[PDB]
Amino acid sequence: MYTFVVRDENSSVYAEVSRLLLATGQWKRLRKDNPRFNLMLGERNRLPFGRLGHEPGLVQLVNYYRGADKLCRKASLVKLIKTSPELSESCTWFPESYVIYPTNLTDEREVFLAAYNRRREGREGNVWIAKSSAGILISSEASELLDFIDEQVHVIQKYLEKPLLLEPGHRKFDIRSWVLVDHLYNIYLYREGVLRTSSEPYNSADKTCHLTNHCIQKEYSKNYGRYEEGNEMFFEEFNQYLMDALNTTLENSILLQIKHIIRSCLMCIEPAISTKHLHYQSFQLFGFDFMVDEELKVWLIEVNGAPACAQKLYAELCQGIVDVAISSVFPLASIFIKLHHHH
Amino acid sequence: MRECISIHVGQAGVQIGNACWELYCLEHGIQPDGQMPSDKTIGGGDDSFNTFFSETGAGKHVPRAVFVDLEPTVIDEVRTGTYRQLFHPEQLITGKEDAANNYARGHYTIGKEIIDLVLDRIRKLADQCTGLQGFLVFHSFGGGTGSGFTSLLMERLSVDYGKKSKLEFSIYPAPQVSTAVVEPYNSILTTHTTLEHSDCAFMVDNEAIYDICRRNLDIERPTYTNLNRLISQIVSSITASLRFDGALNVDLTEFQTNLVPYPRIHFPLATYAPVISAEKAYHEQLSVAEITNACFEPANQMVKCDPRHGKYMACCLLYRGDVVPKDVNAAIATIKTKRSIQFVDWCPTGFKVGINYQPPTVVPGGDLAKVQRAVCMLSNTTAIAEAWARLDHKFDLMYAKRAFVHWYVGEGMEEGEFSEAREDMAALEKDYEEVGVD
Amino acid sequence: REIVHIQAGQCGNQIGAKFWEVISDEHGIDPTGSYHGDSDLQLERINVYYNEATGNKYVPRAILVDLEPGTMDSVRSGPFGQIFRPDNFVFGQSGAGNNWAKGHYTEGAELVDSVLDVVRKESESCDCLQGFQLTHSLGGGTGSGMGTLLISKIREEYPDRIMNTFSVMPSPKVSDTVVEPYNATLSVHQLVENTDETYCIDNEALYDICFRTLKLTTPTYGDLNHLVSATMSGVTTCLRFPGQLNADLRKLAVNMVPFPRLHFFMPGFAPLTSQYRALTVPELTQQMFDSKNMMAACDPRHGRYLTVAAIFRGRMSMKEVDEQMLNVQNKNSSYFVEWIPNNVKTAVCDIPPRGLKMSATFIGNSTAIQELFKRISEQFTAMFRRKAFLHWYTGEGMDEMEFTEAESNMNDLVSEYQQYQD
Amino acid sequence: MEVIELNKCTSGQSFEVILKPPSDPSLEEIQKKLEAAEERRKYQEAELLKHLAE
Ligand SMILES: Nc1nc2c(ncn2[C@@H]2O[C@H](COP(=O)(O)OP(=O)(O)OP(=O)(O)O)[C@@H](O)[C@H]2O)c(=O)[nH]1
Ligand SMILES: Nc1ncnc2c1ncn2[C@@H]1O[C@H](COP(=O)(O)OP(=O)(O)CP(=O)(O)O)[C@@H](O)[C@H]1O
Ligand SMILES: Nc1nc2c(ncn2[C@@H]2O[C@H](COP(=O)(O)OP(=O)(O)O)[C@@H](O)[C@H]2O)c(=O)[nH]1
Ligand SMILES: [Ca+2]
Ligand SMILES: [Ca+2]
Ligand SMILES: [Mg+2]
Ligand SMILES: [Mg+2]
Ligand SMILES: [Mg+2]
Repeated sequence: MYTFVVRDENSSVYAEVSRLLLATGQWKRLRKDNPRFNLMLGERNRLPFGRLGHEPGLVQLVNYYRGADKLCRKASLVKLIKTSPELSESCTWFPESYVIYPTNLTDEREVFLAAYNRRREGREGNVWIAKSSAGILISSEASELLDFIDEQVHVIQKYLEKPLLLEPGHRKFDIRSWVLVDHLYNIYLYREGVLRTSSEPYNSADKTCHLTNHCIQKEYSKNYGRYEEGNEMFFEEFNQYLMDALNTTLENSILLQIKHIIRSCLMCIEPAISTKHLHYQSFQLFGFDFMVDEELKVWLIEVNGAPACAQKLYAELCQGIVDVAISSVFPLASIFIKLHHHH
Repeated sequence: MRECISIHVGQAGVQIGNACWELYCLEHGIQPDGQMPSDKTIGGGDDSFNTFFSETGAGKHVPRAVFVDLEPTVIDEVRTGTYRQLFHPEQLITGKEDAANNYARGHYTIGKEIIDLVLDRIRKLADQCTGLQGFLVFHSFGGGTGSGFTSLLMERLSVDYGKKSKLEFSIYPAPQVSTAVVEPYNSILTTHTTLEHSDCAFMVDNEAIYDICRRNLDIERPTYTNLNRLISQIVSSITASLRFDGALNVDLTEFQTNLVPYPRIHFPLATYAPVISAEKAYHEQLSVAEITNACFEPANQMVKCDPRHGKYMACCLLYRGDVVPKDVNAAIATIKTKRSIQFVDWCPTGFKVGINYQPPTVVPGGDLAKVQRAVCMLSNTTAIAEAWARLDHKFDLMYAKRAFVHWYVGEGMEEGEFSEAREDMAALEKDYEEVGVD
Repeated sequence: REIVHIQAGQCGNQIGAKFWEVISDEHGIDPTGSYHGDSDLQLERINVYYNEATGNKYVPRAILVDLEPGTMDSVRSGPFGQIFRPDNFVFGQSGAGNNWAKGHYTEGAELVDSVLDVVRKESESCDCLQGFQLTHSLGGGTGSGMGTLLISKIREEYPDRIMNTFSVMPSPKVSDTVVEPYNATLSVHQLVENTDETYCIDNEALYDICFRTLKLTTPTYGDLNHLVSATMSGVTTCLRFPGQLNADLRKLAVNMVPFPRLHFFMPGFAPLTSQYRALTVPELTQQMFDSKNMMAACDPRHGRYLTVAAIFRGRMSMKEVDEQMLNVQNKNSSYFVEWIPNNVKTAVCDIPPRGLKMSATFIGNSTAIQELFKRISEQFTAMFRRKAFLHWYTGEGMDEMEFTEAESNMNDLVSEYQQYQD
Repeated sequence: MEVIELNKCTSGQSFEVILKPPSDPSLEEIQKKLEAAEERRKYQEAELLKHLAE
């Protein structure tokens, strides 16, 4: 009989994990402020890691990696990629980004304008995007981007002006992959991803066809749900499209780059978040987001620390979380692809 | 030469001082009867070991220590122990009724009846000092005497010795060996009133010492004797520079300078390695790189915390044994490229290294094995604030219901001193977060 | 650090006599006072309950009080009767007639000053007096009425000493008179104010344990007193042997009493066998926390533990003791209040009691003890609403107002236990 | 990687290696608080003895 607490009610993923643990008959849920737990489904903000691992006779486990926000914040991800030698200043799979602080507050304003003038001097695609962790503007003029941020920390990166467009539709999309890292820092990639597609035709010259967010496609888009159900294309249908249209497969053309990016990001921060010799153990489910261009090259957009799964994949993924991340520590009485690496 | 006076308060303070002075004598070659054959200067001297020992005409080397316990059962063991001849009865102060794990009882009720006696016995040892550095206070957080009387002693010591430094060796409470439920109360009550009176405090979480004895010494149920022999090794490494020739941490002022840039943030983290069991017949001797790499493993620290998520303000490496400066720099360079060591932007990213060629001394028949080299790292990291967060949480749980508070009010203490102490700890936690987090 | 023992009334003396019989065997003291033991741990803390006299004789620091000479004449003629100090026998002749008023106001007031002179003589020779322990029943007249009178006057003379009591709760299952709920309600209010620790020993639980568990079809008071003997020995183990946890009366009160009026403990003992089988440490702990092995006749699953004090006696794995104790807390953490962290404290003694390789004693401060006070209050009101049997008390000078206040003082105590149960 | 202030002797040596440059109450007040707590004990004890006197 194991015990666990719940400190995040808004978690749609671990609400199902908490439901499955109780269904096994070998897990008993406690109050959210009870310290005698084996597992903590902690909160997003200000998780008390300092109080974990100090209960005698209790192996404690938490569903978040302390220090993983270095990878799941817009400003932190750009700073991590430029400064880490493992990722280097020259990164092929990450769009050229810059950290810009508002003028009412290090900053990279003078460095961002240097590469912008190079793209103005030589006739190239000079369309950028501004965003933050908290409102997005896509303007080819640097003055409209800088004036917009001044109106919290933001990041400006190169906007992929030649994205891979699905037919019929001639539309943008992005790929969400769910990655689970257990206490042993094994990297498991869920075999099932989703293509969050746009329903409007991509117009290179209104931010509906340019943004593939689910909330924007359900409110501002007009052809929502026309081509695929809920603007979500799974890997089986997408693999068939690549074979019919581009004479290639999802594994070779895209999935190899995706698995390479996931390994590089997590191996980089491994010495800083690893709970290998720590008094408590940590696992965490991640949501990697990718953009594919017409050259079939995969780019990393952002990483999510508290991701929400797809509706069809909740049952299978949450069951896989219990198997390799929970029952591997607390045994009772594969849907993942392991990404091997040198620990 | 400048003398240092040790003060041992409460059961934990006395029994730890009993183990440190035992280890001090084995290092300096002092025999239980106070005789020291290697000391050629009979009856006096200004050597580096005289900072901890006085000398009599007969040649006895008397420790500059004072033992204070509110009940006589523990110090009576020192009066009849193996080293009963080191100390004279003036150094051993005992009452008849302990503070009963009540801070207010040891600070106000019983501490008042004996505070003027202790200071008079401390003044007798200060009158034998040509240049007193300061005091080293050994006490526990959870005990009524270790917390209640110590804070009252630290207040009076600042009045009688304002220009002197005061260092603490504190025992953080751990339920696996704790004897009272209200120890979170006593720990925060005594940290509040002593914070402005301590220049540098070395916390020792009994939880960490307990597991180090279980993990690295194969001890099933560690006793106080097991814990205190390991603690004395850490204390001996910290005080080795005051008792031996050298140039790093040569006086008490150098501890505050090299480890405490901010006065309130004066709780350095101590990490010690290697801890080898004497029951193992043959063990592979660890190198300089291997024992320096162990200083950044949380399983070897005196307080379990994660220095990866916290910035550094200082770092000392105190080596004892076959260590040369070339091997140290080779270890630091390798560690810097494979570890997460972040300093605050207003401090240099560097290490102060101290090497003593004499390897660590082990108590004969003890649990620790003889090693060829060992290192104790003193790092002032903001990650040690996790210990305050754990303690402040247990305080808030009980105080929300005013549990056990009547025991403290019944001894003349006001209820407002509880919240006044917790508000100070809330400020202490906030001071760490401004320095260690972005 | 010495403890002055007092036993008042028939139940107080017959229980106290067996208690001194049990612990004298554990410390190697014969019925004549001579020590004949083989371990130094028997004498290391012998001064807590025994005075050293001439010829290396150990005289118990006990005072025997009663309003009748009957029970004390049986103790003096008992097995360990010749060990008690003859001057410490203070007794009247009239009796209390199962009347709280006779013991507290009339017959006992005539004798209380005689007792306090012996109490004072014993305390004057104490190097460091911890406090007092009193054995008595709450349903009678002397132990209940005069017992609480002694507690009130001792606190006036020794205000900074710990007051400890072993109080036996009356039950209709083991009832002498119908006025027992009157005496208990009057005495419980005195115990709420003037004691630091009270071990609630319910005669209903002692009967059910003798009948259901020990398979004794017709239990006697002697059978019931056997359970109190083994329980009193276990709860005092930390006081009579060298140890770190709850070594004296005051430190026990600090770890067990979070609020000054909630100091009524549920004692428990394990094992309870009808017998040569060895008992493993996991079995000792499961029975120790079981409702069937506790003396208060309350269900802990109906309340929450504020503090718990556990004592294991015998040669056993102290590592395995820690694992089992952590297992009960981690698998039943809903019954321990979460606003008192680490409220369970475990001590280990090497010397087991007589006839057992290893045993375990439970001391719990649970909010389920309100079931005992609710029960007494229900039996009290059933008679008081008709003023029944009050003439026995008003004839001694009492007024109906004092009963109404005692009724309200216990309903407040019950309400205070319910406050911290939620 | 700079090593500065090397001091050697017979019993050992000490130095410093840098990797990167940066980027009280009086006795009068104490006696008052100590005697104020003793006064609150005498008041609480006198109120107890007065309660017992009733
Ligand atoms: N490391 C170590 N810790 C100890 C030792 N003795 C007690 N402790 C710890 O100290 C805390 C209690 O403090 P004590 O020193 O026993 O109490 P005290 O200072 O004598 O004060 P009183 O309440 O008056 O007895 C507990 O949490 C113990 O875990 C010891 O010898 N070594
Ligand atoms: N540099 C770039 N080039 C091309 N398209 C981009 C881009 N940056 C963002 N986008 C598009 O804009 C959308 C918003 O991306 P972003 O990840 O910043 O939003 P978000 O974090 O609020 C939603 P989620 O939590 O699901 O990742 C993406 O779906 C992507 O399609
Ligand atoms: N366990 C136990 N209970 C007793 C004993 N004698 C009396 N009682 C209980 O105590 C109550 C009677 O109290 P009693 O001893 O006669 O009071 P006294 O007048 O002061 O002696 C009844 O409720 C009995 O159940 C005894 O020897 N053992
Ligand atoms: Ca000399
Ligand atoms: Ca008369
Ligand atoms: Mg996001
Ligand atoms: Mg003590
Ligand atoms: Mg009777």
